[PDB]
Amino acid sequence: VKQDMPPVGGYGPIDYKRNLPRRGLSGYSMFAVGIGALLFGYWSMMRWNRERRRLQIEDFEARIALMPLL
Amino acid sequence: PGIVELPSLEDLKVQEVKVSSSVLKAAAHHYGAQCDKPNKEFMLCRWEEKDPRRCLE
Repeated sequence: VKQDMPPVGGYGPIDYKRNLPRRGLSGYSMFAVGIGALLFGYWSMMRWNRERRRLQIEDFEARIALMPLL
Repeated sequence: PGIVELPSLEDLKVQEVKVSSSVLKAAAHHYGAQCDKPNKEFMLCRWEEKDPRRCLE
């Protein structure tokens, strides 16, 4: 006879339990990365703001030199 | 009440530095360096006189 039957060795194991990976860095790592990015941005903004102040002083002194003719 | 005493238009008729803003800005530092004495004289007499009818020379 022929009928719907599982095979001679049966069917294989089937996973039925939860599997969460558990991934990412430790919280100290992202805190250190954020703090380092903050410090780098602070340093770059400091340098560029000082340069901008120097350029503004230069432009203002050019204006002061140009004033009497106007 | 009072009367105003305005200067004649002949005294104000003087040739001008007919240039632009960028030309004045390009040579601004050297103009302020070389020509400090008449500019400072004019600024001082304008500040202490406060009257443009006496501040023309």
